[PDB]
Amino acid sequence: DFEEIPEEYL
Amino acid sequence: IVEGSDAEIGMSPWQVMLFRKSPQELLCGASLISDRWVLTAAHCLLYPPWDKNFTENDLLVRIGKHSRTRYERNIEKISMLEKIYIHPRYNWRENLDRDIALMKLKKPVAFSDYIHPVCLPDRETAASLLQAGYKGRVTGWGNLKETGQPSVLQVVNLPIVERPVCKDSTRIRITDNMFCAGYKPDEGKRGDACEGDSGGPFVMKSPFNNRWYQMGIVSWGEGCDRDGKYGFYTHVFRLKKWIQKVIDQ
Amino acid sequence: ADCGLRPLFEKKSLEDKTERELLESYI
Ligand SMILES: N=C(N)NCCCNC(=O)[C@@H]1CCCCN1C(=O)[C@@H](CC1CCCCC1)NCC(=O)O
Ligand SMILES: *[C@@H]1O[C@H](CO)[C@@H](O[C@@H]2O[C@H](CO)[C@@H](O)[C@H](O)[C@H]2NC(C)=O)[C@H](O)[C@H]1NC(C)=O
Ligand code: NA
Ligand code: NA
Repeated sequence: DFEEIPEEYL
Repeated sequence: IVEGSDAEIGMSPWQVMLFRKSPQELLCGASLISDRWVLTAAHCLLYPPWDKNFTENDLLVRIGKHSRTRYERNIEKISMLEKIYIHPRYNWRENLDRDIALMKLKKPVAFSDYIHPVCLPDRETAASLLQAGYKGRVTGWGNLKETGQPSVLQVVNLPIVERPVCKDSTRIRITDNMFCAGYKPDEGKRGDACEGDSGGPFVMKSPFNNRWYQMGIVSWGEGCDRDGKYGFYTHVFRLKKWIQKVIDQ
Repeated sequence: ADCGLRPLFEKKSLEDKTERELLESYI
């Protein structure tokens, strides 16, 4: 249930 | 953290969350000791009994966080790992002796109001603060109960316990590289770290120079917040020689 | 260095809600 993190962090 | 409280904003600026990439989830707690080094428990990265053996690429470290699940834009910073270093004599086979590990970040993280390193103790600091009765502070995003998840970072202050008492509370062999903390049944108050809090810091504020020092690392416990039981922590000072050798590289 | 000195607390001379409990235990 974690919010998606920026893709730039792989 | 069981029987703790919500942390205040910026209360634990050295708090670090170990995050798994693929199945995005909480892996452990950790602490920031410089702009490029993170300290945590060895079992957060290596634990054969459960087939745990992460490499630099399996995870990320999230620094400056408060909320457990939200992506805290403009506040938290996410870093990639350059290399992991596990204590060569870490005993995962028997009692988690020397449960400590270091993680070097690929790039230095920028300090801010929410991101700041904690101090590591010197011999005198350890000698003066590591005494039965003296209270430390443990923080984490782990379970709120033994058998759910907190919305924000949790905090609890716990007193260090006499070695004889720690020993008599468990069947596990205790070593000089560990110390236990927590209230006794007759003391009334409660509190303990729990699943998910592994690798997090046990800190104390020096009354001499008023700086925060990380004295322990959440290592192990039997159940969570059980009467007659205590939380065990890695004795950071006892292993500082290894830490310095690694950092000095 | 400036390790262990929190920007929002020690640096501003503000105390958090429970740090006094720690100090009081250092008898
Ligand atoms: N403060 C408390 N009470 N708990 C938080 C500590 C988190 N660490 C673990 O759960 C570690 C992680 C690695 C495997 C299991 N393990 C444990 O603590 C075990 C106890 C022993 C495992 C084998 C080495 C000696 C210690 N207990 C799990 C549990 O009670 O739920
Ligand atoms: C845990 O994973 C590491 C790799 O992340 C394994 O280390 C390997 O050790 C061998 C030594 O013979 C090297 O040749 C390999 O290059 C290392 N990496 C890999 C991916 O194999 C290690 O063996 C694994 N198991 C344990 C118990 O540590
Ligand atoms: Na015993
Ligand atoms: Na207990």
